[PDB]
Amino acid sequence: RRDWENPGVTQLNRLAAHPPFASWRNSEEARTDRPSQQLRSLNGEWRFAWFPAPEAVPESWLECDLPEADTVVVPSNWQMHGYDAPIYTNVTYPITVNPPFVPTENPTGCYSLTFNVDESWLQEGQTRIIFDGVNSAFHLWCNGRWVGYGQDSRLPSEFDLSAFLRAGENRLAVMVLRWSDGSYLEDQDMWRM
Amino acid sequence: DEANIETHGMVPMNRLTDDPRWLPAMSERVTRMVQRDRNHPSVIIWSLGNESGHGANHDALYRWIKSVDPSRPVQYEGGGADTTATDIICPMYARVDEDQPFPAVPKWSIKKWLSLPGETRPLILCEYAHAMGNSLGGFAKYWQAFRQYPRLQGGFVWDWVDQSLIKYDENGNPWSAYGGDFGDTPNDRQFCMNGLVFADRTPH
Amino acid sequence: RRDWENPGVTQLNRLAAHPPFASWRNSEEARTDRPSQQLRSLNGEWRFAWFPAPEAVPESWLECDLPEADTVVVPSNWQMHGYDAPIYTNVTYPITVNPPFVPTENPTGCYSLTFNVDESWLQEGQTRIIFDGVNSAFHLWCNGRWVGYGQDSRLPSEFDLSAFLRAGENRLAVMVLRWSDGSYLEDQDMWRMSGIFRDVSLLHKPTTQISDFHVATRFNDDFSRAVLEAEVQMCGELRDYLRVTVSLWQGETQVASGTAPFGGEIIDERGGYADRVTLRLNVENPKLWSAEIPNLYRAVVELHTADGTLIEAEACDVGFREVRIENGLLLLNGKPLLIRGVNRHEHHPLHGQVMDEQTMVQDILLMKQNNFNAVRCSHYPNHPLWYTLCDRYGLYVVDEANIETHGMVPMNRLTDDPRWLPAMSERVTRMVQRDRNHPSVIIWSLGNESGHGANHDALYRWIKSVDPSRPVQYEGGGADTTATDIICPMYARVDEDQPFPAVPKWSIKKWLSLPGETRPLILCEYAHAMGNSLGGFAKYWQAFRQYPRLQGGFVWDWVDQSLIKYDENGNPWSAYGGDFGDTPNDRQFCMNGLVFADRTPHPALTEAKHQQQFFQFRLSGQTIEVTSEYLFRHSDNELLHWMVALDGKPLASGEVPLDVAPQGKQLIELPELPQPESAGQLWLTVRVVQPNATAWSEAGHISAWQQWRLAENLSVTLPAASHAIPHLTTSEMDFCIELGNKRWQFNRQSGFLSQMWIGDKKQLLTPLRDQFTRAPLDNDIAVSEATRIDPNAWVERWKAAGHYQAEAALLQCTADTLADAVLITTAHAWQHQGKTLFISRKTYRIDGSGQMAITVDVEVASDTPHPARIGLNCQLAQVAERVNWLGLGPQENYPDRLTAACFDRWDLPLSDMYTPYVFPSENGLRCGTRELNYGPHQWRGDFQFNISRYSQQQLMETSHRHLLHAEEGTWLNIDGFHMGIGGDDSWSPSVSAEFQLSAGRYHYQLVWCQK
Ligand SMILES: CC(C)S[C@@H]1O[C@H](CO)[C@H](O)[C@H](O)[C@H]1O
Ligand SMILES: CC(C)S[C@@H]1O[C@H](CO)[C@H](O)[C@H](O)[C@H]1O
Ligand SMILES: [Mg+2]
Ligand SMILES: [Mg+2]
Ligand SMILES: [Mg+2]
Ligand SMILES: [Mg+2]
Ligand SMILES: [Mg+2]
Ligand SMILES: [Mg+2]
Ligand SMILES: [Mg+2]
Ligand SMILES: [Mg+2]
Ligand code: NA
Ligand code: NA
Ligand code: NA
Ligand code: NA
Ligand code: NA
Ligand code: NA
Repeated sequence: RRDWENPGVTQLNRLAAHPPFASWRNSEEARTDRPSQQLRSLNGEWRFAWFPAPEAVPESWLECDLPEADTVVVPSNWQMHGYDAPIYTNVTYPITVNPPFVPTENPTGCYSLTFNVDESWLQEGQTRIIFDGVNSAFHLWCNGRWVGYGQDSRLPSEFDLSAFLRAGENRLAVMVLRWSDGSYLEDQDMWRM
Repeated sequence: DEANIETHGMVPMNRLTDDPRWLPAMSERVTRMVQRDRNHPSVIIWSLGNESGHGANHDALYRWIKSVDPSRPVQYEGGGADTTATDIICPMYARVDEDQPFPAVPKWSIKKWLSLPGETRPLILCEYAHAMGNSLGGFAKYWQAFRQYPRLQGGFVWDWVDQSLIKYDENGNPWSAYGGDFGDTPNDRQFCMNGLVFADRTPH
Repeated sequence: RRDWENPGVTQLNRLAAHPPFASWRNSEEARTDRPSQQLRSLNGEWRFAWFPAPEAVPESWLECDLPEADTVVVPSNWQMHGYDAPIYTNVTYPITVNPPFVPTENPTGCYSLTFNVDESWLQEGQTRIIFDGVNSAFHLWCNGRWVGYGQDSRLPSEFDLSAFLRAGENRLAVMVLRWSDGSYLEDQDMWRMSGIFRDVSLLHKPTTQISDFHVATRFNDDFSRAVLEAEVQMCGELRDYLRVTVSLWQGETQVASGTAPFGGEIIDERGGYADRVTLRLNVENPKLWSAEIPNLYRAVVELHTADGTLIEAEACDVGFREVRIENGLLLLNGKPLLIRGVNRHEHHPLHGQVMDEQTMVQDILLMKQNNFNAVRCSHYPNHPLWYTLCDRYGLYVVDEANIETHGMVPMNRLTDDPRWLPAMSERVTRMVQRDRNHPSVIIWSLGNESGHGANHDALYRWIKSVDPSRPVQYEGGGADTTATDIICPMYARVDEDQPFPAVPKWSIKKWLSLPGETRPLILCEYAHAMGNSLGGFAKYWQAFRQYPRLQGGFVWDWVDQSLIKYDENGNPWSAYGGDFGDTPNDRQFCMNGLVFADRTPHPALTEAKHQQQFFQFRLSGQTIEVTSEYLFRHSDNELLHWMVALDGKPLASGEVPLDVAPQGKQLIELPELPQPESAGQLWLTVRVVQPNATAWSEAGHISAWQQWRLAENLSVTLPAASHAIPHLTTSEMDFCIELGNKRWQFNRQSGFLSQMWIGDKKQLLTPLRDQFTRAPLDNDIAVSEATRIDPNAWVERWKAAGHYQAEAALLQCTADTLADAVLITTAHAWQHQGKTLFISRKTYRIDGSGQMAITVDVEVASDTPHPARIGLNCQLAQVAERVNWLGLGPQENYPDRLTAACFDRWDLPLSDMYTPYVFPSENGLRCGTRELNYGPHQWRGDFQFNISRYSQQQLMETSHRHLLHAEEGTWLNIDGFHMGIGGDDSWSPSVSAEFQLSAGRYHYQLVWCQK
């Protein structure tokens, strides 16, 4: 559906926004702002592959790692890893002004991660994923199944993965678009990454 | 705390912000920020975004926040720095004594701005003293005015740190790069370095 | 994708909203508002198939017609074709509340149409399809290719089909979902139906086109000068040779015209709109628009080239008027309005929610004829033609966004939620974009019964910012929130407060003066006209006229939402909630109108007409002072007719021309009042008559009336020497009286007049007995229910007290002979669970003249609920053609709803004495009657009465009027006193104290004699 060229679609299946949570299961920990066993970081080494347009991404990637991919640290801006150039423009948009469309050549970063989930997390309750910043829009898949979509590169996008994970290893697939209708609202005088 | 909404390159600047079809998208940028950050005491003022002109979408959103969170003023500089979508006169680069009477969106001397007919709001520059390179000349003139005039309550210098990026030479030595150094074009060259400090935090 | 369960997706590929377009290619056709060849109707016969859920729709349908489909007319509501049941639910959602999901079993209407498209429409320009109304959401395909999706059942959804059509035959496929996330914002109190219920059209526009236009009119201080400002926007390639001309016409006279190339003034640091232009036209001494005189001009907007070639033209009717709130008063053209309004849903008894011009005109005419000057679009934007009619006939309109979430708990659950902001914003913004050029719209409303949430505040400011020309109102959350410029409560009473927590409904007089309050107050709904209702209506009007800031209200509501059903024999009858097997439902709550579904008036309508009159009168001596409540016009189509009568007999009358300026006064001296020959009360009646026909009335229309008693000369003339003396015969069981050919029989064990004969003919089917109850009105029932009794309702109070079960117990039954008459004396008690409820003491005196004087003195225990009536009743053996009385009439009237009735001698056929309210109840009373004639009988006194073929017992046992059967004879209820009917609301006790029978002891007397 080209959700990234439609300002009427800024997200799909995204959870409501709310103040920082950690779901402590010990009140003392909450008092002192100690790390919470219920809030896990997925930061570190992920798999990534760069494509010139979303149309160039292979279906295979939904189910298995692309052997071509590289291993890189997340969080990161892919420009800083050399995959494409960062652009420094002040006022003038970096893409042609023709809202809400974007260029056909739209750099797409395919990120993926294989990670473990303990059954305890799945026997009871809700397991959600939190992406604190994704620039500029993206689709998310979990174990090959599509989960949702998000825009606004500067606020967290959260999705309920409860029904998508299984105990043990799991695989996330995140397709990140460089430009989207959200870019029309992101013309700050700064490097475009 | 400011909404991630900036449509500077549009012509005119409020093309999208005056368009109801863009109300939803804008609305999520403002509402999701308030829902996320409203319990932090350090946040004292909400901003509707930056350089996106003044459109009806701004008015709607300014009201939304006033309704949901009366505890903090709302400001917005677009459209002249003193529109109906701002509780604070918050110009960018208005001078101390010299007027710059641009049509539609003049930048009055800050001392004069406070007293235009019917005006009563406080004035805090959202951006002033553009610290690009060897700059900050006339800084003391702002400070003297801030101290003399009750309603001149200060401002936010533009800006903290140079947005220079590191590149490596043929010899592998690093060097500070700016607009156009990545093959990027068009680009705005050195305009990305306006800070009081170098990208590594050494002070200018 | 399931876009119908995602409030974040309210449409896909839908074009921007804009004012009504026709793409004329000739300016004169645009000026005259003639049919445009570029705007085609696709209404007529379509193909349709009903499915239980979208999942059952076969894919073949996208490409070809399903053979099982039927051919039906569009627009239509598929329920009105019998595919599924329409449901009548008031507050409770018709689907489980689980936002944003809808049931899986979701009735889906598959509509399709095979139609031709001319190559000329495709060779150049843009061809779009416009659906003015689709309930509640839909997907569109064209020639098997998907086009887009849309929600909001009350505004048009348009899609560009240029790239999907081919010259010749084409096929459209529309899959309409009964339920969608949109339904959560469509919980209005009305039948829940579905379908393509408003027009379907194809519009051809040039590639370079007018894409929007806004017209504003500002004035100098005394309205003697105006500036017409028309902002025009374009779509397409900008070219220096393009031009816009806006011309203004007053009939055939060109008043003004201006032309300019595109390119607006500088807006900000980035410039201005190169694709827009504003034309400014000066108008001297404009003819102003109001509901009083709806003067209109025509604005024509031409997009053309420099050389003069026209590209296209758009146009609208313009009314020069200013609406502002100042100093706490709503002003129109600088004068404070008095809104004589009504809420009007779009409803037809045969077509459901589909509207037609004929019906709209009929409504407007009846409205105007009944002295209404305003209408609230409860509770969604109306069919487009409605606005055009209001502009031209002259009605002030409140345009209201299609947002109602009454069923949520609490009411603002969705409106205070940011996630619902987008969906709500579209309902408001798209309405304003469509209707902002209509002069008849004077106030915008944010919707209805959706609590008060931050989304309202956001949208209130949006509107204030885009269109400063009209106030914004909204009742939710307590009627006086930060989202409304007008205090606009629903069912707040005149003097009585109802202090509900959080959202109290203060007396309207008190509300105005609460600490810090300064706004005007106009009720968005009041005087709920459900069944026999409108009691206390004059109390509102008296307050409106006395308090400047009380600026009127919108009665609830115009027309009963009954639907037609056919019985076994194919005969039609009026159905309400539950009548389609819909459950749960809200039964008769869908019928609250001043008129029946077919436009015939209910009696209440006349009370509204009289209290909403535009002339007030006072009497002093032979001086009648007429005051005009018009703000703008002189009384140039009015004469005053006066007539003086003695107890119904005309003595004199005359006519005087009315010449009163707006807000002025006129004194008329009546000529010397020749005495009169006879005892009796003289009565003066005046009527305002319009000699000339108008766009909304025929010559001779009566627009106002008033009465006064003049002198009275009490009869001091002692009767005469009775020709004879009646004889009394006593027996163990009875007291019989004989006089000439007449006989009266009193049963000694019951203590009532059980029979009366004229010659050998019995006149009674049931004895004459006291009656203290009435077949409960809708207002008496209120929300009480069988499966859930409301103990506070009047009907339940009376039931519980034993009023409908109490049986008469004899205390005394004696007979005495006097010199020229026989006197029967009786006493009875009515008791229940050993308590004495009522005691009735009577005397019957039968004299040589054959007149039977009945005296009745009743005691009502102070602790029993005040009774519905204190009267007598009986079933007469005969049936007669007419009913003739000297009392108030001619129509039905009750104590708290009798201002419109006039004291005179009325004569109607018996059936007119029965009011066919769909849900039967006590009805047809006439009060203030001094003489009643039926067949050979005459009753004299000062009483209220009803007479019909239906016993109260029947009326109370019967749910629908079509199931009533004439009983033998005629049931006559003659009351000394009758309780008010109430109506401030119909879900709580609403009869004012002053109309309750709480005096404890009552006396009344009547004379029954033969004619
Ligand atoms: C250069 C002006 C027209 S825009 C000016 O440019 C600056 C460059 O650092 C900053 O981005 C300012 O916020 C902006 O107002
Ligand atoms: C019955 C009340 C609690 S709600 C009451 O119901 C009416 C029934 O006609 C109307 O719909 C009013 O708008 C609504 O307030
Ligand atoms: Mg999008
Ligand atoms: Mg632990
Ligand atoms: Mg496994
Ligand atoms: Mg900028
Ligand atoms: Mg350059
Ligand atoms: Mg939806
Ligand atoms: Mg309701
Ligand atoms: Mg029910
Ligand atoms: Na100061
Ligand atoms: Na800069
Ligand atoms: Na008034
Ligand atoms: Na109703
Ligand atoms: Na006249
Ligand atoms: Na009944």
